[PDB]
Amino acid sequence: MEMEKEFEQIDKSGSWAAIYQDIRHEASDFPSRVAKLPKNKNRNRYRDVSPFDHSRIKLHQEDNDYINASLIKMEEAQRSYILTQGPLPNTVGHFWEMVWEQKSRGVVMLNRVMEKGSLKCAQYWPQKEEKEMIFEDTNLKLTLISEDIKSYYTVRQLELENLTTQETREILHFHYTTWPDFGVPESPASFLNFLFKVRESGSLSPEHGPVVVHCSAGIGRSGTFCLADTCLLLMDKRKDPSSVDIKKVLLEMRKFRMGLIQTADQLRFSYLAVIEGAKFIM
Ligand SMILES: O=C(O)CSc1ccc(Cl)cc1
Repeated sequence: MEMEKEFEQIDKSGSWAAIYQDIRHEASDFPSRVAKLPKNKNRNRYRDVSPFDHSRIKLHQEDNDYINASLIKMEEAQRSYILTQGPLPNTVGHFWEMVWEQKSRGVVMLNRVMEKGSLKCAQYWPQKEEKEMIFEDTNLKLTLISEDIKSYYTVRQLELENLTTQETREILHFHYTTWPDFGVPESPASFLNFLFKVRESGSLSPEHGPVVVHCSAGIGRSGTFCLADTCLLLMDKRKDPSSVDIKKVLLEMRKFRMGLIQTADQLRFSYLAVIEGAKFIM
C-alpha cells in the first residue's frame, strides 16, 4: 500500500502495536559473540543492545578492537551510517579514535547529556574554547572552535588532532536538543529541519566516511534518523515515489543493527516524518 493511507488507517483501526510487533517477529538475528566476551562487558551501556559480528566497527589496535557500533550500508540508496551508543566515560577515547579512523566528517547526537534525572552519555566534547580535551589512551586532542545555538538544535565546529602524526581535521557536531523526555515530538518539523541541515553540510556524502549517529542506546531515536533519510532519498530516486515501503526499509536496516525503532510511537513518527518531508521536498 502508498504509506499515507496505511497511516490514516492504522490510526483509525489503531493497530500501531500490531504492526510494530510483526517487525520484531520478522527481524534478523545474527550472532554478537565479540560484544558478549567478558573482556568487553564494561564497554557496553546495555546488556540487551549489541552490535552483530558481521557489521561491527573495529578499532585499529592490537589491544582490544571492540566498540559498540555498527555499519549500516544501504545499497540501493547509496548511503552509509555508523550507529553507536552514546559513549561511556571509559570509552570516550575509543569513540573519537573511531571517528578519526573511519574518516567521518559529522557526528549527530539525538539526546541530552542528562534526561529524566540520570546520565544518558558522557560529556565527550569541550564546552569552552580555551579548555581543550585530551584523550590519553588513543592519543587525540579535541578543541571547540565555534558554536551556533538555535532553538531546536545546536551546531558545533570542532577540531580533532591526531597527536601521533600532528594531522588535524574539522568535525561537525550536530546536536538535536529538544526531543522530549517521554514519548516522541508531536510534529516532525524541527526534526525534518535538523535532518536537512546535516545533509547540507556534506556529512552524509560519499566524499566523506560515514556519519556517526547516536542517542543513548543507538537504536531508537538513531534509527528514526537513518530510516527517514533513506526513505526520503529512495523516493526521489525511483520512477514512482510511492513504491517505497518503509517497513521493507526498516527490516533491511535491521540486518545490520538489532532493535532499530524501539516503540510503536517511534514507528509512527517515522512514517509521519517521511510523509511530510515527501511533500515539501517535492
Ligand atoms: O559505567 C561507567 O561508569 C563506565 S562502564 C564501566 C562499568 C563497570 C566498570 Cl567496572 C568499569 C566501567
